Amino acid sequence: HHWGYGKHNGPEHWHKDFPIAKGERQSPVDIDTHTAKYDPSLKPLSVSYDQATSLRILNNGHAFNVEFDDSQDKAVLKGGPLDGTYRLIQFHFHWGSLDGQGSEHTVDKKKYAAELHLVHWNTKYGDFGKAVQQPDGLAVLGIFLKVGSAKPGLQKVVDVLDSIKTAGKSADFTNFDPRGLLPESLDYWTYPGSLTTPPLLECVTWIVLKEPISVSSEQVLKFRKLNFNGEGEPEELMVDNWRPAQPLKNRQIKASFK
Ligand code: NA
Ligand SMILES: [Zn+2]
Repeated sequence: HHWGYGKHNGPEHWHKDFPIAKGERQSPVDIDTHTAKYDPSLKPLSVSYDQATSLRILNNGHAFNVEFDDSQDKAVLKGGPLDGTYRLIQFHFHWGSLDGQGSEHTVDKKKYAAELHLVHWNTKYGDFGKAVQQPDGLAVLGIFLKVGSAKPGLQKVVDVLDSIKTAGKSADFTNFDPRGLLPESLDYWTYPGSLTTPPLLECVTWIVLKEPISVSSEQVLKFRKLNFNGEGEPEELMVDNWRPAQPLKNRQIKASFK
């Protein structure tokens, strides 16, 4: 694709091809913890990932996605601010060239080393492509990563990255359990927003968990060895694939906790 994260095609340029970049409900945002409203009517999240079927891991030239079979209700998210059942389709990460940046959301302007996004679509719309056209079509669970102790359940992902180093490469990736990526607590903030890459559509209920997971310096190092380019093209390392925080405008971030 033409868009990317460089000097000449990065996020400050995206509005020329995708004018919704300057819309009213863009993501990510900074979560101001003292302005977020505790909402006692928000229900706990329900994460049902015991029957998840992972299929494939793909380098798509802007991140790597782990893709799941979403042809039945096997890995679903319900409850929280959601109405209805949302099926998991893929997860991916955003990360930095250094440990002090890489997350898309920030918490009181604090950046984390990386951010995991688990993407799910509302089954009332029948397929993902239809879901992205609706204001309640997607729910994305956002999880921050800080660098400290290794996360054992991430290691299977980092070990296959060698096989998808360049854009367009894919590998079989079966029997991966995404429960190994969740923090202990499911307390969260939620707001209405958008996809953070083109097409930047405003169809996302974001659910960002308060508790980060920790990963080791060696694990995040391995993300930084991937490439934005295709095989046999000049090497450009896949780092800093995050969009900066956007204006909150007329939105209220709600918290499930006090
Ligand atoms: Na994608
Ligand atoms: Zn993302």
